[PDB]
Amino acid sequence: MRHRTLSSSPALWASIPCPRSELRLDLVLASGQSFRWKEQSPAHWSGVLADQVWTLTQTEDQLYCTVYRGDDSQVSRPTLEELETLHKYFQLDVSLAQLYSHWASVDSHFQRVAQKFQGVRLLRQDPTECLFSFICSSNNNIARITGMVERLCQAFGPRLIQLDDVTYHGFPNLHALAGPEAETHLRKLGLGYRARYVRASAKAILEEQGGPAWLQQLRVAPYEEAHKALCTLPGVGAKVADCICLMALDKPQAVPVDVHVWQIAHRDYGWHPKTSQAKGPSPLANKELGNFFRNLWGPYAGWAQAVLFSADLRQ
Ligand SMILES: NCCc1c(-c2cccnc2)[nH]c2ccc(O)cc12
Ligand code: NI
Repeated sequence: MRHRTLSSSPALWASIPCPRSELRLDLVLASGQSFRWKEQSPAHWSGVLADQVWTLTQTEDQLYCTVYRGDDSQVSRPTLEELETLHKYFQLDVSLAQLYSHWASVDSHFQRVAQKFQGVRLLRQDPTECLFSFICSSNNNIARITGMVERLCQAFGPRLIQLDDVTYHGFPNLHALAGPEAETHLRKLGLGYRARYVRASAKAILEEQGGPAWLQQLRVAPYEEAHKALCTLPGVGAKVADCICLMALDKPQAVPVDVHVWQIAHRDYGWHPKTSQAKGPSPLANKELGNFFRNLWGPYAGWAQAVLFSADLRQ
């Protein structure tokens, strides 16, 4: 079986009304939110959503998708429920154009960036996948995380399907990452020190918190409670926790503060720590800077900063 194109097999694709100002696949799918999408052919993005593989492409006004179900399921267009899953994945109920104008109303820097970089929105990811992805993110770039995640999924998760030479796996369950040889194997897969955090966090969630239902509870808890709970996990501090809050636990106000956000705040906003005394990063000054951004942009500050990240990844 081959990766589909809109030309190859137009009968297997469905469409979701979606303007380019609401979503640009190319500024979202490989801009360091999910690490599981790859443009296997030009303008066609393939990756795994929940134990199914999808290919996505778009026109100026339409999002086209096709689904591969794997197990000798006779090929067919996406069902309604599968299309709802995708609609919810891209959080398309939320108007990005209205958010853009609201941020721009208070921020002339954002206003200039947003001209060129429209359609940057936040995926709504599976908490398990997002958590271990961002554990892998420490001192790491998107390309290297992407490989670590692909090798992790091939080694520990269920095979779904092969298309061309790419074999697609589901993200593993916690119990699979918690096992006695897991760290050893994960070091063999190139994760380094991060192998220890992966295994230890899997074991902590399972044994201390009662399994992945805990992550669903964090999704309904308040931002501040979810963040703090995540920071109890091995390898998860304020930055990683804010990533997971923003991207998987429905906390749009979470602003992950790292060196890159510091540089943006200083360079582009002229920000310096007020209350804090540190000239540079510190847990307190990092907290202060996240508060600065929420004060500026509002309850969707995490989405705003995502535009600036995506913008910066493009030269
Ligand atoms: N300030 C950037 C933090 C960050 C994001 C991110 C993407 C979109 C929204 N918010 C944060 N993705 C990453 C991937 C690797 C990495 O080393 C850092 C990041
Ligand atoms: Ni200065």
